[PDB]
Amino acid sequence: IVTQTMKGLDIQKVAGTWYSLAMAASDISLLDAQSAPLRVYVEELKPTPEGDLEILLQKWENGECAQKKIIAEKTKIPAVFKIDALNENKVLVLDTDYKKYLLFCMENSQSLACQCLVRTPEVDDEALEKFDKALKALPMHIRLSFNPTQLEEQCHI
Amino acid sequence: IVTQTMKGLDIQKVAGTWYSLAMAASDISLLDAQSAPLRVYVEELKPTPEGDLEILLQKWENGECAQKKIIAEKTKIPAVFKIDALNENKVLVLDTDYKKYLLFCMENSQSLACQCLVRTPEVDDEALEKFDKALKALPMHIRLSFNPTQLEEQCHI
Ligand SMILES: CCCCCCCCCCCCOS(=O)(=O)O
Ligand SMILES: CCCCCCCCCCCCOS(=O)(=O)O
Repeated sequence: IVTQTMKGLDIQKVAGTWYSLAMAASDISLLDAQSAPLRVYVEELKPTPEGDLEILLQKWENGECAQKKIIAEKTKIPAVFKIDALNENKVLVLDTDYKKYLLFCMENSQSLACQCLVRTPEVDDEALEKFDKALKALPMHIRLSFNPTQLEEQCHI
Repeated sequence: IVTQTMKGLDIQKVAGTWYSLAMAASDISLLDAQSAPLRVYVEELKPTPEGDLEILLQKWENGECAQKKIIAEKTKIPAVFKIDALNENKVLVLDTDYKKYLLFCMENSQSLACQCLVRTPEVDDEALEKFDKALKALPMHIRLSFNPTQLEEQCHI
């Protein structure tokens, strides 16, 4: 569904701390519940030398904030990764400047969620504008955004 | 907080069937849960001859879809009503053309939710555009929108 990918992505340069400033999804149920399936809070990106992407995130599960470690494997397209789990869901990097923001989407094989990641716990209106522009023609039906207090809390409490 | 109100509103002309096509709120928790406090689905508006506004709506409460009947009392401002309940929360009519869409907000005394109401169970992109433009500088952190199937179901299941 997503036909915006970043050209010339250097995955080594997305390494490090990120904050999930905003998220949106195609179906309300994907982000609705506190333990909704795609309601995940990115902590850190850890590219491997081989160009795979290790992802640390938090997820509300079974009544508490849980730590998760995800491996997204590289594909022939630099901006597209495949998560090794049941149905191989794709991670697509739409746009980044490495030092401030990164926009990405995840999709199955039809559900879709996207996020605006930022480097610091601040509301970046410019990054949010790029996020909303990118989402403009994607079929989203839920959108969440977080304040600086929430961004410094586990699972954005 | 809301400083957009409709000039020349004729409340008699908003009477009848409406659909809650989209909703947004200042705090995620106001719309997050299925039984969230401001997650309400408008059914019908029934102005009184005296210019008060009877509101029929559905709300998820105690595990099921419940019917509610609300009276919003008129004030000296044609576009502003006061709901007779605990803390007198204000209903503000931002914009309408009567025959297609109506944009309104509800606020306490600081929480805020707004909706885009439409006359028919169809996605009205133009009405949604006006909704988003109106919300642009309001401090919203959650937004939901519904599809035509959902609009024809109780509590938008
Ligand atoms: C540039 C990449 C940005 C991060 C990609 C995030 C992928 C998250 C997938 C979580 C799936 C659900 O997570 S799970 O732990 O519950 O299974
Ligand atoms: C032009 C006016 C548009 C409709 C106004 C809707 C006001 C809804 C307030 C519900 C409060 C919560 O509802 S309650 O039944 O749980 O108490």
